[PDB]
Amino acid sequence: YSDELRQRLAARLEALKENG
Repeated sequence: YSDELRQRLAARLEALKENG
């Protein structure tokens, strides 16, 4: 079971704030 996918979902959001 890979609970890494969801970490990728949130990670992009964080970079959106820094780069927005």
